[PDB]
Amino acid sequence: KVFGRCELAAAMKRHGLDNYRGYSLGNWVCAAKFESNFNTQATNRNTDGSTDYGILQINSRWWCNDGRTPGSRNLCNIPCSALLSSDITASVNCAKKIVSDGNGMNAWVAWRNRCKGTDVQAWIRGCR
Ligand SMILES: C[C@@H](O)CN1CCN(CC(=O)O)CCN(CC(=O)O)CCN(CC(=O)O)CC1
Ligand SMILES: C[C@@H](O)CN1CCN(CC(=O)O)CCN(CC(=O)O)CCN(CC(=O)O)CC1
Ligand SMILES: [Gd]
Repeated sequence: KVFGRCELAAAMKRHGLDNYRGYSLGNWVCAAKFESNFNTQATNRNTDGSTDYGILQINSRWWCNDGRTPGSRNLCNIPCSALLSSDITASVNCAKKIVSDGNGMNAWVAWRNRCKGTDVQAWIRGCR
């Protein structure tokens, strides 16, 4: 599924991302835009053999099982394919674990480089 900006903002709000560990909703919408282009089906392979999955590009190295990242962890206890779902529940629940791990949203390279220190409110401006 390719989300609209306000559609995704509303879904992320409903699942409790707005102000989660102090990150306003616009941070999450900005991260999703540059990580996946709001596309739940986005996959990107990393040089180490791990893959990033879904709207927030969650890494199979630590967070999910794709059966092809040897000696990887599955800390969200999900098949990586569940992160490609039109329903962002799994992605959101797993993202809550990552952002909680001490590094906050710096885990998302696109957030660090393209969202951090910007007017992130702009990403939810106009949405009901
Ligand atoms: C509502 C319109 O803005 C939709 N838009 C109309 C054309 N726009 C005009 C403009 O953006 O001022 C120029 C192209 N636009 C640049 C950009 O948005 O960054 C990219 C495509 N957009 C992406 C988006 O807007 O979500 C969809 C089409
Ligand atoms: C052409 C316009 O799109 C100009 N735009 C500024 C005004 N936009 C308007 C809008 O997106 O409706 C609001 C904020 N915008 C939300 C979004 O893009 O999803 C994020 C910043 N954008 C990133 C981009 O557009 O790729 C920078 C350029
Ligand atoms: Gd924009």
